[PDB]
Amino acid sequence: SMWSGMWRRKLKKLRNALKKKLKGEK
Repeated sequence: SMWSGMWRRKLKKLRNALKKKLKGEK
């Protein structure tokens, strides 16, 4: 595989983090 076992959760984490950064914090 090209992707590690963790992938979707990493994308979820990325999304969450991006939204956090985009919004502010809360």
